[PDB]
Amino acid sequence: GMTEYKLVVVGAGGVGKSALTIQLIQNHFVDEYDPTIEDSYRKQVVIDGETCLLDILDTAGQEEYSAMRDQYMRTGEGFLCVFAINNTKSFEDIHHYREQIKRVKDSEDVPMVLVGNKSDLPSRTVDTKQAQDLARSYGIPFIETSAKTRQGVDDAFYTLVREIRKHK
Ligand SMILES: C[C@H]1CNCCN1c1nccc(-c2noc3c2CCC[C@@]32CCCc3sc(N)c(C#N)c32)n1
Ligand SMILES: Nc1nc2c(ncn2[C@@H]2O[C@H](COP(=O)(O)OP(=O)(O)O)[C@@H](O)[C@H]2O)c(=O)[nH]1
Ligand SMILES: [Mg+2]
Repeated sequence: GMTEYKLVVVGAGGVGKSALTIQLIQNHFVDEYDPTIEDSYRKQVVIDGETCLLDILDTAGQEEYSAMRDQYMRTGEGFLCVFAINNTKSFEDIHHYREQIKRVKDSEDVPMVLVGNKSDLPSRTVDTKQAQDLARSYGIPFIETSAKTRQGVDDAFYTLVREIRKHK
């Protein structure tokens, strides 16, 4: 049967979670997507010769630490932790998302990728070295993406699938 992988995209508002997801789903850049919409989207893809079904939850909205939201996030098999390379605050929020994932999955070993998005923009405030070093601190891959140009988009999502496969 076709394996389904449940991927969750997290990160500060405005980093490009929706734009990255919609680039994977539609193969089109969106400059506008209601910031409040949290939804899931599926796509069949071939990864390492295997056709698999990705189910991508594009998160949104305010923090909610209910038992119900925790149980829902625990359905995620792997997480993309996204910041924007021109927004320091988004990078400094990554530890919060990482800690919430560790908490809800009750594991220090959750499939995860650190994603530095908006790599097409000239306004960089987060050095690549600092981001690489954070991914090294976590023991996870780091991928530089642009939802606008498609830079890194398959690399980010496919790497996460490969991390889930290895965790199994
Ligand atoms: C960086 C902080 C603190 N400073 C203010 C902004 N902020 C902020 N804003 C908005 C949202 C989130 C946030 N935090 O965790 C989460 C989010 C949204 C995605 C879901 C997730 C991560 C995956 C595991 C769990 S489990 C659970 N119940 C969650 C929730 N909700 C989460 N943090
Ligand atoms: N240039 C550029 N803009 C981007 C990129 N990704 C997202 N954006 C823009 O950043 C803003 C927020 O993107 P959005 O996907 O709504 O972020 P979300 O709140 O994380 O879902 C929008 O205007 C997007 O067009 C990217 O890689 N490059
Ligand atoms: Mg969004």
